Amino acid sequence: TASIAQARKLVEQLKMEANIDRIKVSKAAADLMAYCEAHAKEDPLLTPVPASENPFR
Amino acid sequence: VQLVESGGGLVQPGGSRKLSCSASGFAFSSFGMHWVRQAPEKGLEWVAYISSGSGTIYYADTVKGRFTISRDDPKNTLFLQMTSLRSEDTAMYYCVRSIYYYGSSPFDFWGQGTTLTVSDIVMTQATSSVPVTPGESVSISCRSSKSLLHSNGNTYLYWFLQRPGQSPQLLIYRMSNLASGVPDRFSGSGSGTAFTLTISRLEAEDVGVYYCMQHLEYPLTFGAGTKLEL
Amino acid sequence: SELDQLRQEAEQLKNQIRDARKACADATLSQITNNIDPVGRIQMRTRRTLRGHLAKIYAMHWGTDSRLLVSASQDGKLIIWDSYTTNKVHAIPLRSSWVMTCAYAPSGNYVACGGLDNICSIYNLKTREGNVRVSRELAGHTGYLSCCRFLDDNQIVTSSGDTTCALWDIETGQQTTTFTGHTGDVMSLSLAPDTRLFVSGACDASAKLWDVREGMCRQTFTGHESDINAICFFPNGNAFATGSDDATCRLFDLRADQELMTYSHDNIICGITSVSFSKSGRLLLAGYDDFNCNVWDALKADRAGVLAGHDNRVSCLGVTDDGMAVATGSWDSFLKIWNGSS
Amino acid sequence: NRLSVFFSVIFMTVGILSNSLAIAILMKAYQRFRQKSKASFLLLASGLVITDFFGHLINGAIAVFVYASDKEWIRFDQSNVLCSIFGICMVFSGLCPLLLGSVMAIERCIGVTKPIFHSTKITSKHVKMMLSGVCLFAVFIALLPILGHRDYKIQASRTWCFYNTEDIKDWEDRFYLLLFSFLGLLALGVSLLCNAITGITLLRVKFSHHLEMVIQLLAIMCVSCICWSPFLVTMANIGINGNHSLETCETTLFALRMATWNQILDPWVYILLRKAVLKNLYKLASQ
Amino acid sequence: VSAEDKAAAERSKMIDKNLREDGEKARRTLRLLLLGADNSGKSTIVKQMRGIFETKFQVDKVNFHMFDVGRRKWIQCFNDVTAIIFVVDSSDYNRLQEALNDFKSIWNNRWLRTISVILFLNKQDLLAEKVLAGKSKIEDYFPEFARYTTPEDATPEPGEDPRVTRAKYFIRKEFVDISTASGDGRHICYPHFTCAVDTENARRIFNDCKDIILQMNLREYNLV
Ligand SMILES: O=C(O)CCC/C=C\C[C@@H]1[C@@H](/C=C/[C@@H](O)COc2cccc(Cl)c2)[C@H](O)C[C@@H]1O
Repeated sequence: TASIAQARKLVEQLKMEANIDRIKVSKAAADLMAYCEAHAKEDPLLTPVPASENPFR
Repeated sequence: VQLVESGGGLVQPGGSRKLSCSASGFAFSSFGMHWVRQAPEKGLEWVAYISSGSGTIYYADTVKGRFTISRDDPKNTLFLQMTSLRSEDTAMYYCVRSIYYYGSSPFDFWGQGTTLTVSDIVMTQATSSVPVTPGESVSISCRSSKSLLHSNGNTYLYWFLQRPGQSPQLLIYRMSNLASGVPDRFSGSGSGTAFTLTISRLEAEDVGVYYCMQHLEYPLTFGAGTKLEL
Repeated sequence: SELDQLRQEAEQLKNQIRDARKACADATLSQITNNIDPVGRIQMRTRRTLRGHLAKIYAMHWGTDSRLLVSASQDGKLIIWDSYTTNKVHAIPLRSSWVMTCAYAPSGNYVACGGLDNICSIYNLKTREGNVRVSRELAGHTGYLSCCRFLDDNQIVTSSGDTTCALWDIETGQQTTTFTGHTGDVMSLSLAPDTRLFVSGACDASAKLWDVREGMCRQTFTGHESDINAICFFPNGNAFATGSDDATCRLFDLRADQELMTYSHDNIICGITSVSFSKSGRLLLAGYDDFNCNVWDALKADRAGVLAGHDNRVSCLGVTDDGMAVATGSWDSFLKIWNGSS
Repeated sequence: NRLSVFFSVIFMTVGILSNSLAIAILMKAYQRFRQKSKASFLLLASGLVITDFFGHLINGAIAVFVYASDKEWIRFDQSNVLCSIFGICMVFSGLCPLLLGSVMAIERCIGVTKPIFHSTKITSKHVKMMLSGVCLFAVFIALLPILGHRDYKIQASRTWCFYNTEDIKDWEDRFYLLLFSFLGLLALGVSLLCNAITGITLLRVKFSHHLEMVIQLLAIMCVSCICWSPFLVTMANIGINGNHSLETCETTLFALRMATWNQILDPWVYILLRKAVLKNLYKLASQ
Repeated sequence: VSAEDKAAAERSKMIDKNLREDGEKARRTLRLLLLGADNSGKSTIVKQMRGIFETKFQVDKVNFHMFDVGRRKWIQCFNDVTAIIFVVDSSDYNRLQEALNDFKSIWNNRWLRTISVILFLNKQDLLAEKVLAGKSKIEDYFPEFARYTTPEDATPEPGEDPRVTRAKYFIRKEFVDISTASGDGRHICYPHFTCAVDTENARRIFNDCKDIILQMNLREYNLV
């Protein structure tokens, strides 16, 4: 009765994942784009800093 | 962690004496070692330094050529061979461990010291004594002839407390960091050549002499010391 | 009868989830980010080369001060580096040389490692004796240790090859929570910035989102065609990127519960070993089997640049907390520190 | 007649280009093989090619300078310092490849006859110590006449500086010629002995890369002996028989130019004339 | 560079000295990976010579360190071992195809392209008895065995039945056929016929490792 016990657990797990609230991909895409825009200036790899401010000269 | 000194005692002028420092409870070979002496009713004076692995050795000018510092890592013993001893060498000699890596705390542990009796950046502590009362905030000032701020961002200033009858203890290392086992009421603030040690809510245990030491370059020099009395 | 009926309901539930994800797939991330300008060409130079490991480097992790890092190699040596000076701060000899992961505690007082010995060993860096000693050995996994990450000085999450992840109480040495549900070896995990959730990637080509406190799987992310080797949370915690053996990187969204973008090229036919984001999350850096590190535009799926400075597999990489530099570890036994110049 | 500027220019150009091409290939190859093993051969080969690169550059530049100055040693070398420098460079640039080629023969003889002992007992530090010890020993022999109060004398062609060979009287003057010839012949003897053992061992073991290596060893033995034997025997003949021997200037000059090609062909025989190397150069040439 | 930075840099060099000293000590032993099925008997091979099980044995003052892990993911760890000791049970005809597929995965693994395999066809005494009895036929499991003949250039052991010799060469050929199908000389398989009482396995590994290291050196001397 190992398989039947595992089947109940897998079905029960799929119920929890199917009952979550999902936002639109356009809404989710905008949030990722917004975060990148807001923090773009404080990204040294994206915008390299002057050599005076670079610890790895 | 223990540091026990031995070999001190009354010697004739021009004689020779061998001081030993036995280390227990820590990895002796990993720590650099210093000898620091204190003349009676005087401040601390750095004598010599031997690095971990015995590769680097430094001496004070007043003892260079007469003192030899050595260590025996398998025996966990630190040695100081002294020759041509003068009346100026009468002092209590302290054994101090110091390890050096990023974020380490040099001069963190001092030995109990051994007494010997014989028959340059300037660190200034103008205020010799400060009358204090428990529960009141106290500030101690230190000055240096040269800027202790290095180009790497570190400010190599140290604060020590020597309670009456006890060996010095590290309070602040590199001018701002608080040493392990030290209450948070102590705070170190400084800039360039001017430094302040603030002691909020002073207690009975805090009574003692406070020394500021520079570690920017050798020879390491101590301030005169500021005494706190009730 | 009962078993056959139950497995039919699972298929119906999978279609329900697939339809639900398709319902909210109104647009594509590519369409949304078409208007924004590209990041251009990202040029990074090797500022530092960390030498001293004498075998394949398998893992590295930056400390939170963006200056100290810990690397693990299969010469049985854990090394802590001062990246500014290339000085070696510590060298920790490992009891088992088959190390696969290493972690630096956010406080900086502890490091962790473990491999084929099925043990996560905790090392105390701040001792009165002046040496690094083992403080804890976390036993309980029945497979190799693939990844570990500290939550604090007392909690750590480990992923193992026994298909399970565990949350450990370091002081008591016991695993308080076990995270089960992967059908293959879990190869990596990434912690959310608030340390309330973490994602894990396994060899079943799936990524699961776990609740640390509750201890159950919230969401399952599929779409890869081969084993997932790397995973990294987006800096805001609302997305994560994975790297698999199918030469692709995928960006999954937690709230949209689906993949948003794929980062692959026709020339790239090798597996991916490590993934990381820049501080703003605009750049996705991935290490590859072809000895190179490709910098991707996370929003536009464009290859922004290439880090070519290793003569063997890029096994690991990591970006500092301040975003100033990125370190790459490799099977050629060297670590390199990269950043750009104006 | 037999001497001209273009002889030094062409030999220097080919020697520099051959060595420079081998340096680029050795650097890339070492990084790949340093992961599998210590790559002791690639370290020693790099030292040989670098030494030959400076041998053709330093000696070639001075030789062209002497030719351009109309061989006016009296006017432009009154202090007699350039000849001493020229003599030291010439001895070092010729004796070091002979000793380095002898160490490589010993190193690869151990790596074939005793692969486990070579892999486990011998370390990377030992190879670097042996590589540095050979170069220092070659410098010591080069500086030996200077420390022995002697000075390198201008040769009959008046274009290169070496030991005194015309009208040798003192026993110390003939000792340097014998010492240089003995070391050169001893290096050739050890190189022949070790390469022959390595080649014989591979044939017995073979009966994939065995035949490729055997052809390589044959090229090393032939090129090293053919190029350097005429010069080394000539120096021994001058050292023993003195001026009474029929060691004419033309014979001595011709033997020197044969020994020069040993350094020119060293990158080819050791590195460039390899099937793996040729295929890589074929792709690079096409692109 | 400050006074503490010099002391820190001197500490780093003392670390580098001990890193090189330990690396040289690690190179004085040869590392082997032991692989096989449950019925292979690889444990008995190790015991006679003597999460991770390790055994150290010495042959002619040469130290061998063999690791028995007790797999596409953790096999990458043993990317730089000297050799892989793959053990099979040749007596069990039913599971021979499992061993051939198991050997094929190891041989064709992307991270083991330069690792030579020292094959140990274990339990030859059981194989000899199985052929002599005749109850079970290799032809049932392998149809091509019925049309296989012992090569004329083969060198059977003295006092060996031709039926056993024909079976042993067929089983060995199946593994060798996989080995010669790919690799192009990067790695070489070294098959051997061992039993539960054979005491020469350690020397066979030692002799094969000499050829493995020699082949490694020849690539260094030639592939420049
Ligand atoms: O004017 C003439 O025709 C003859 C005089 C030329 C003077 C130097 C020749 C140099 C060459 C140097 C090669 C080195 O490897 C040294 O080679 C030897 C050879 C014999 C004995 C010794 Cl001790 C070392 C270089 O290729 C270009 C240039 O020609």
